[PDB]
Amino acid sequence: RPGGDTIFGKIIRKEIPAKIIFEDDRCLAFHDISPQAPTHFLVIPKKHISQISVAEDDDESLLGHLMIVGKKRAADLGLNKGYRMVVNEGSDGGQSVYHVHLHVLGGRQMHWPPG
Amino acid sequence: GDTIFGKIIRKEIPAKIIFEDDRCLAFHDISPQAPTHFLVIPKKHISQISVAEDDDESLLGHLMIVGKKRAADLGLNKGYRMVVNEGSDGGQSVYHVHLHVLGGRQMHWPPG
Ligand SMILES: [Cl-]
Repeated sequence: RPGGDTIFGKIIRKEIPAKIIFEDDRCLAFHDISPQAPTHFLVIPKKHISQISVAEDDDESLLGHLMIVGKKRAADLGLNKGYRMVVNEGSDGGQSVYHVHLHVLGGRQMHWPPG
Repeated sequence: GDTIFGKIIRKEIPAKIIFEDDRCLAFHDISPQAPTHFLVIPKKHISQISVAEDDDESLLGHLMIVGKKRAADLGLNKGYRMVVNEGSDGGQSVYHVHLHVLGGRQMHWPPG
């Protein structure tokens, strides 16, 4: 099945419910069920890429699209004071699901370091 | 409005440069928050991700591909975290778009 069988692949195919914000032919934005900020959503490609460390050179446009969609959805959600975008890679990055995802967090002051 | 990152791109002040191409520059952060902490920045002056244009999409992806390749070159085989900060709530320190790449330790949750 297209997208794979991680929870994110299932969400892409409407097999597991999610609170969807935005969808286009390349990606999907939906709210994180364990939010770490007052607003916390994910932008994922529909194409299955397990982790950023294995993304291909020709995935540049798609990865950039995640960020453009993230910033547009953040504006649509009224995050007018700003936000933080995060991609986790692997164990040290805290990556929970092996399907590439961009976190977008806002609605409060984010702190430094970023974890 | 120019920034300190513009000065770094122009080679007017030093930084520990890791990689360069025709459209971006990667260099170690002067205030590292992990054993490895570097930045990938576009040479184009985009002040913040919120004003990035649609035509900038593949350039932004290029920052991430460069970041992941440099992370591998720097031995971050256990993983890493990529961060883009926007505005005051995001903690953005310089108004020139920059991708942070942090690793060499366990990164924690929440991410700030
Ligand atoms: Cl910053």
